[PDB]
Amino acid sequence: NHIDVLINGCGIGGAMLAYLLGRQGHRVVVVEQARRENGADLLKPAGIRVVEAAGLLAEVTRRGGRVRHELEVYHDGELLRYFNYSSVDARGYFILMPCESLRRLVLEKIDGEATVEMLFETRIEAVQRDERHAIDQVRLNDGRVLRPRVVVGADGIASYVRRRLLDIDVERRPYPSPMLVGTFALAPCVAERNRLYVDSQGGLAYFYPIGFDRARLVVSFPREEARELMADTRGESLRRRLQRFVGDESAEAIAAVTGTSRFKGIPIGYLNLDRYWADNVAMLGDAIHNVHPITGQGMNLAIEDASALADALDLALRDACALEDALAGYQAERFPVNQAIVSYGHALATSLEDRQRFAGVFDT
Ligand SMILES: Cc1cc2nc3c(=O)[nH]c(=O)nc-3n(C[C@H](O)[C@H](O)[C@H](O)COP(=O)(O)OP(=O)(O)OC[C@H]3O[C@@H](n4cnc5c(N)ncnc54)[C@H](O)[C@@H]3O)c2cc1C
Repeated sequence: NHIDVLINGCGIGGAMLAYLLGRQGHRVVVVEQARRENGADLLKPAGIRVVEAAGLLAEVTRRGGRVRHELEVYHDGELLRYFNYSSVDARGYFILMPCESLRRLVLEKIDGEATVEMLFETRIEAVQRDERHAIDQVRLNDGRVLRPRVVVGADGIASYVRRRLLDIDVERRPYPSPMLVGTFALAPCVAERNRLYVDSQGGLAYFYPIGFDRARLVVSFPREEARELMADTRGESLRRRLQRFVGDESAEAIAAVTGTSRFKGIPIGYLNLDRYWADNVAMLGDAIHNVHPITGQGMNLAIEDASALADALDLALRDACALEDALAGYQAERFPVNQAIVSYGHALATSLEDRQRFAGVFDT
């Protein structure tokens, strides 16, 4: 019952890590509380590099992923910034791909990896540590006992591994504006170009295509206004509010908002843990950092962490270096990258209303 890595959580980060480790022939058990069976949509160049390394890039666009290289940002109805991400660098492009679509693809690949065992509707019950304080035994709620060299927390914003195995508590810092996302019919303007709108009253509306034939609309307003707008389920108050700061180019996208019933809240946190690991326990993704969803980077960073952790763990598992050195390496690589986006998200979210401050944040 000796295994190389026990991964808690089979979200996008956990799945990507399991697949990358499995491809190397490491013995992996993934534990997921939910049945096999909504999240972020964005892959940035660094995330795309991981996907490309995994041999998955072709399948991504085959399954409705969209390559893009432009963004317009409006403030109070007028164009504030236009970004061409590929103007200097041909590989500057980003990809829009639903988290669930990418995860399903990765799970299909894991299905073919003989050294990976995925356990759904399963959870960690108890752990045992050795005299060196490394976890040496883990019992699952099905009665399964495993002896892993490494335990990984890929278990998201409420990480059991963080809270219970590492006994880390995280202060919460709520924001005054929620963010919500709904899915609608795809208007030609949205198929054309991603457009983000914000206003001096704290409104935000971001329209972008998703999959083959749908569009997302991500919105944010101060809490009580957002409540009012969502309460009018036939959508009239929301369309009217949008019309206040969203210009004609997106008129059809506003018209596509036929109701509010299917809007979903998005989690908003602010975190970058000072330690990404302790003993033989490492964490990735939302377990170690929470970025404001205005950045779009929740999935992307989980994928970037997974790749860096796969590299570090591969080295430790091959005995190319001590686990403690490998994990220290993982933190050194990832922490400044994750930190920069956490800071950026908070700066963006808090500067919305102030046009030049907001523009200032974009430039850096
Ligand atoms: C509706 C919605 C919209 C979102 N949109 C945005 C956005 O616009 N911009 C943005 O930046 N981010 C967004 N996100 C966040 C983004 O989806 C996450 O940051 C991303 O999924 C993080 O990946 P992860 O692998 O670290 O964690 P997760 O994808 O959360 O995966 C964690 C996995 O661990 C499992 N798990 C948890 N606890 C246990 C346990 N005790 N035992 C076993 N398994 C466990 C969970 O079931 C889950 O499968 C959104 C999230 C939601 C819910």
